Amino acid sequence: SGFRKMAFPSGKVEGCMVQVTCGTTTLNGLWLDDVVYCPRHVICTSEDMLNPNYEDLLIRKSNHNFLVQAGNVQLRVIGHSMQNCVLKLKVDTANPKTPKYKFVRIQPGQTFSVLACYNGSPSGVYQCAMRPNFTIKGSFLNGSCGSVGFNIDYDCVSFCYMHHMELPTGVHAGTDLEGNFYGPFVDRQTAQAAGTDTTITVNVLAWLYAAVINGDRWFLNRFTTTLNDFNLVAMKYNYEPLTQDHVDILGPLSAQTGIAVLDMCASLKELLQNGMNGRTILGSALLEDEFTPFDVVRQCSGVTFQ
Amino acid sequence: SGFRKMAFPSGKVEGCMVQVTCGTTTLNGLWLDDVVYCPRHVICTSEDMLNPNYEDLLIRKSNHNFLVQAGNVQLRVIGHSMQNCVLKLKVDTANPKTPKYKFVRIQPGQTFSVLACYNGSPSGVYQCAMRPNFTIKGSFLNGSCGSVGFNIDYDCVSFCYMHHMELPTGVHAGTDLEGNFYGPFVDRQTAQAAGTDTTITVNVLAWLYAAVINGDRWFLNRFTTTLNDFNLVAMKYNYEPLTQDHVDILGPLSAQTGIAVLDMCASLKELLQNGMNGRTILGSALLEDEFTPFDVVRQCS
Ligand SMILES: Cn1nc(-c2ccc(Cl)cc2)cc1N
Ligand SMILES: [Cl-]
Ligand code: NA
Repeated sequence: SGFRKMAFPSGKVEGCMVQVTCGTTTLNGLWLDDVVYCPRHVICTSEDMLNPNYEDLLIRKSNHNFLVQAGNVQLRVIGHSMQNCVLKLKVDTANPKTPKYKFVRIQPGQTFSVLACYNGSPSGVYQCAMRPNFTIKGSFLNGSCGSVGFNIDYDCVSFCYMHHMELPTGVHAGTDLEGNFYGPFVDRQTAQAAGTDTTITVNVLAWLYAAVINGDRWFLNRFTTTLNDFNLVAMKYNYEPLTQDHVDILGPLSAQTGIAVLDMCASLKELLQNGMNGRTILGSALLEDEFTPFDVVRQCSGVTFQ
Repeated sequence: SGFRKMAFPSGKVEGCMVQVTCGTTTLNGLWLDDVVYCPRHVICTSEDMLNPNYEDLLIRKSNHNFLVQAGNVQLRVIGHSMQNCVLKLKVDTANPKTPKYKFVRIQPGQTFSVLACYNGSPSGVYQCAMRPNFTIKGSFLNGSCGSVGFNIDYDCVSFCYMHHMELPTGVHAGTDLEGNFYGPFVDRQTAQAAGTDTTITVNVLAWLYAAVINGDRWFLNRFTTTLNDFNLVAMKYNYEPLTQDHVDILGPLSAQTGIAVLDMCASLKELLQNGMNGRTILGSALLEDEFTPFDVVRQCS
């Protein structure tokens, strides 16, 4: 029994984290086979960052300007190039700890584990959702750029996030590992803001199923509803639309608990319209939306990784 | 910026997890140097749930009754001994991945990470606190026994918890790595029930200091309190007493924020009285008690 916000075991990614220095700037890199990946903004001074020309800044650098430390060992940079907003540093040695891995770009609503790192050294691991507004509500201090986000699918690490910056509201923005930003953001010091965010409806539902599975059942009711009626309610409360695919994805949870997705939707309708009336669900007084359907099944079935 | 329930990176513990089988029972073991640690109830049969005599069950076992699998590899058991409620299986290979480590018994309110595992393989990592009633609010399925809790301090892993059982209320009980149970619990299936649980007041206060550090001040007020008046109020909300030790421990965070500890206590008293009135604090609509003073300083710097 029990239900916790849970990250993937982070060992396979810890073995890939290195320190990357360029001039006065230190941040983290991801060392896989013989390439170290990191944010291309590592090459900027504070004035460069105001309006960088990255290709120009880069051609003036050469390999020896990139100091890469793996633990206490130096790696030799033998090539450098950019792909979108990530720098790729070719090094003279493949990472003997390279896991089975893929670069995957995730969808808003999907969750992943962040391995927060400082000076190449892993400091903490936590679970994030990619918000509908393409930010993440991370926890990062200066030095954390280049920390990565990932999922594990059997024994394959799917890397999905590299940290690049913090926005003025204190939420975080970054790229996939091919350096495409999530969201309408750019790597430069200019005025940027998170858009208004919404709540991830299918995840809230998954979490209600998790609550039922763990014995927390007070919010269930005799009613059911339709997608169209419920989606009207979601719109009014700044919830994402629920699609048939979401209903399909929640299928197993509906068969297992005896609460149909639209039966649950009627519980959620009532919760949005009336609140919790002093009660909690799985220990929370607000509706949690950072567990996917897959997260809830995984944790309530005990799947493992090697 | 940001504030998250964050766990320690788990890789140093992952390379210590093994599967231990005795009879028809499989659970997890922790392999450090040439010893595998696991709950002694792995030797119980369905008859031995209620009043097992562990010394009598163990003397009947030989080394080869214990199967220990590390990844794909069988380890050879060359010795066994019991210490309190843990079994220590001596094996013929020292773990090459053994980290720097120590065994530390923690006090209620302390936090630690748990590497949940099944069949010797890690499932997930999350953050827990030792509740005042010596249980933990974990996430454990059948087959999770022998999963461990830990902190990591400058590459040294301090193992503080081994998972033994789930109580009827859904909360969890276990031992330190010397095999002594936290709280009044025993490894028998006889009805036992956790003390009424209470909120970890010193941690809530730390977390309110984290909220101020991250830019949030709406819940402060112009008042202060004596320590005794605070405790008189807070125990009516099932809050643990705040001690002068706790007041001292909050000294650094008070200094950093400029809010005296007893002034923060006054803000907490009002919050218990008023609720949050539809506001949130660090993204929560409840007061959070699973961050220690030390956690807050490490996460906020
Ligand atoms: C001088 N400077 N530069 C930044 C910045 C902005 C966006 C990105 Cl992606 C990376 C860094 C913040 C400050 N203070
Ligand atoms: Cl302690
Ligand atoms: Na219903």
